[PDB]
Amino acid sequence: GKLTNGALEASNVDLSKELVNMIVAQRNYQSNAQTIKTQDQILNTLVNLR
Amino acid sequence: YSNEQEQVLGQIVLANFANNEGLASQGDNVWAATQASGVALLGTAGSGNFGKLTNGALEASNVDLSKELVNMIVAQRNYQSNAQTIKTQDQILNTLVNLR
Amino acid sequence: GKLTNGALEASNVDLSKELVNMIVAQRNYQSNAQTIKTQDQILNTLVNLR
Amino acid sequence: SFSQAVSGLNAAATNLDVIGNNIANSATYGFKSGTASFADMFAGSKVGLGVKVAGITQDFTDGTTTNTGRGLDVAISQNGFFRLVDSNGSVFYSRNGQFKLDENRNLVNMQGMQLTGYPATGTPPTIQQGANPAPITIPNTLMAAKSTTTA
Amino acid sequence: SFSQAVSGLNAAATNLDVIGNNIANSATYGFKSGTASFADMFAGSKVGLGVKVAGITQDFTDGTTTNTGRGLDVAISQNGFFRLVDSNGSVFYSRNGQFKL
Amino acid sequence: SFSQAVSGLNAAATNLDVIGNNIANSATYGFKSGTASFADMFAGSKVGLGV
Repeated sequence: GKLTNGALEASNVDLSKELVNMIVAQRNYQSNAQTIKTQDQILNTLVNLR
Repeated sequence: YSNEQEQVLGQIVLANFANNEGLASQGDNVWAATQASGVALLGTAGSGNFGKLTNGALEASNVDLSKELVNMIVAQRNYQSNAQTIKTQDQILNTLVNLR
Repeated sequence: GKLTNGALEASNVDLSKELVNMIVAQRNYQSNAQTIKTQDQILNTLVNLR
Repeated sequence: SFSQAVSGLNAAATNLDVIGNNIANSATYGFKSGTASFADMFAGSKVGLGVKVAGITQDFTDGTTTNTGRGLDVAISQNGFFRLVDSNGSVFYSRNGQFKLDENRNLVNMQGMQLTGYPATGTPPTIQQGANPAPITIPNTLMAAKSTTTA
Repeated sequence: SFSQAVSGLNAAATNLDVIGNNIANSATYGFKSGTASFADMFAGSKVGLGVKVAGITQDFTDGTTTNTGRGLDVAISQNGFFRLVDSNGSVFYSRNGQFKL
Repeated sequence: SFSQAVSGLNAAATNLDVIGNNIANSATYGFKSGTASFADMFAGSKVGLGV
């Protein structure tokens, strides 16, 4: 490509889409957390029903 | 390229199975052909029953969390019901053993 | 119908009514969620009262 | 007769983990949701014995398309799998639309498996549809000049 | 069988931080957005075991050009990296258009 | 099912910037106004997927 002076490239990160990504990811994250809790609760149940 | 043209480099081949549905899950997101799947049929995008290959996109998982969380909660209750069934039998057996 | 040039049809979606639909639907959604929780709580109650 | 409860218990455990994987892998690409069937066990009695066995399945519905633009992000609609070849000479199938050119001028996933297709031949190249699904490569070498033949 | 949830949990954590770095480093120069692929783990069962592993990638799309004028602010379009050499005799590549004497 | 909203959100963002460039570059010479078409995404459902 060309090497024009008078300019810097600057990051190609788009915050209007990254914030969205983040929020969605957080929900996904929590879904995983419940999966673990679910299993934990269950195991505890089993252990104590005996 | 610089010679003012487009040339063919190759053609991506697409595969359909008899059953698609029946494939053996592997690796990362890889499937092995199986007898259940039958033998793959090869073709090109837009031909026969082979879908299109638009660029500019990834398919992404078809999992719907709004329904999976529900499934999970219900399943947990079901699970516990089974647990009580066992406990019930255990308690009973212990009862029997000790009533003598 | 007629085929006048000089124009595109554009979507027939009315945002002044869709936003309303959405808000109402959300409340309805939550009502269903409580129904499930209700049943879950109850079942858990039953299981543990023994 | 604990088996008539234990069987079920185990089946339920399996179910939960299948769900767990759907949830976790919901952030993956091309992943198709998994599930499982269940069936009644053993006869020789009016009462089912053992009780339950599980059969896991996977439902290949289409996903979405996701407004991407880097690499060779090729999505696929409806049925169809990309035909991949493992470096050890093994054929695999995948809907993993993420493709990139490696240092050998080969199209691969990540994974790392080779994307195959029909070979091109002639000048300009033509697609041998009747040929075997050769590995797709993209040379960075020069188009030779071609004399005028007609005008 | 906690691993079938934990794996995913960890993958999600990684994803979040990748996003976090894109956000933070959005104010940097020549920075290319990062992301990650994910893949299904272990067979030996109809049910995936372990479940998920992550593979980080970086998408080198062009940025913008930014009306600067001090130093040797050389931007670059399309592909291309500036070839840099570390004082210890090591070769590196960069799109860092900021140069000074 | 966030994709059915996110897709649209992104499309809207693009639209805004296209407009933004028309406005900014209104002071340029020979510049022709830009715009964009939009289309419905993915089937396999009665409900549009992706969008």
